[PDB]
Amino acid sequence: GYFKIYSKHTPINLVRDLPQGFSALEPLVDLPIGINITRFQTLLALHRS
Amino acid sequence: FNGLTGTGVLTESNKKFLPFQQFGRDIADTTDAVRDPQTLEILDITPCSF
Repeated sequence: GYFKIYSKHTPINLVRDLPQGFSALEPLVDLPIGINITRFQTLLALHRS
Repeated sequence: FNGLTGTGVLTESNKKFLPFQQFGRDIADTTDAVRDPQTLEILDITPCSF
């Protein structure tokens, strides 16, 4: 029932390929949501043209 | 501390827990250090010398 969000910023030389070096993720905070999650989706910020 | 009772000398901590982390327990499972509840300052736990 605890959800943790991890943020790591690593400079990447390759345009898309992930870096060989290990990246250590750090959780900002621990939140007791108490509800199991089985689906996730990303959010897009889009502006009118 | 937070309903957990231990007997040891209390000293300030050079080490710093991450914000999510509140306590540190060693390999024996004894608490290595306790972060103060009222203010977020890490306190090292050293058992009284025997």
